[PDB]
Amino acid sequence: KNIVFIGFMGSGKSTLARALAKDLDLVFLDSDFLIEQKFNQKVSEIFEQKRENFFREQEQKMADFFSSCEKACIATGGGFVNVSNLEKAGFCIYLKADFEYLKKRLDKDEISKRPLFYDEIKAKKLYNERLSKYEQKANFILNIENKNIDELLSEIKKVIK
Amino acid sequence: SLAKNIVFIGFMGSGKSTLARALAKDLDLVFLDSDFLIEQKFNQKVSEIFEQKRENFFREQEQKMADFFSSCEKACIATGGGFVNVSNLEKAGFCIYLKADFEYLKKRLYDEIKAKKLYNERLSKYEQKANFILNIENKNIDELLSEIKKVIKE
Repeated sequence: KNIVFIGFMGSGKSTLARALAKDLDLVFLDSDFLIEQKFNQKVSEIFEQKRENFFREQEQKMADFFSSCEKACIATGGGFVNVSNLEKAGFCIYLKADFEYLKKRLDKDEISKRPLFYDEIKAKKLYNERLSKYEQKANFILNIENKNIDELLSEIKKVIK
Repeated sequence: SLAKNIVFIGFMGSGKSTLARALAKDLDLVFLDSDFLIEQKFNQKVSEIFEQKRENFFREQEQKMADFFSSCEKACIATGGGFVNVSNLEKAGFCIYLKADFEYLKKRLYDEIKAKKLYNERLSKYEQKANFILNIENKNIDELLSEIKKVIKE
């Protein structure tokens, strides 16, 4: 029984999962951080060297891991939604916002994943391809626009009861 | 019963994080580090958590980590020096004690008098909770990995 946060870059998944973990006194896991720790390399470096498929295989390894662990609050990378058995990882919360809202911000934990000023054209295309997956795999969809962390935690806590 | 994980225990400086990480990469397993997980949850370094919240709070957090490790599988886990103080450590997995003399560890990484006293007090715990005692002195990473893989039959 874990709480899993999914969504695109800029959606504040790590920040929110960490706050909920501290608030509920649960373990905070971040798939990207666990991959970085395992290889002693930043996500950007892993992608730059081993390429796409290798990273996705490692995300699937984390998804398998999340499918059997318990009592965790888990943050996942933008492309994690593509793993094969995401529903087994726990109650999935999709942190949702429009592309224009997400593109103007970044979370501190995302600095190591890609360039600060990523290609917007390519990112929008990727965003549009992933919406259906985020929507379909979510157990709860939470629009995050113009909401502070306290507001988000309150909504989630309410949904959890 | 034991969770199907490998858990490295021992004093600070015994190379638990390094060896757990190398074994995880070698066997393509998940690498967990109790100190790093506690640091991530609080967005603070272990030293800061100890300074502000004090020892008991930190040990409580190590206990939550031990409980979590007992629930998961196929992980290679590094633990802090004081993690042996948790209850039900055996449930976290197959425990490997990275053993070395205090005088050997001190040449790797404050108050040596107090440190040796703490080292002496923990030895019996490391030894009693170990499923496998691995003497790390004078061994490089490849040698330690080979020795562990023979033990777990990889």
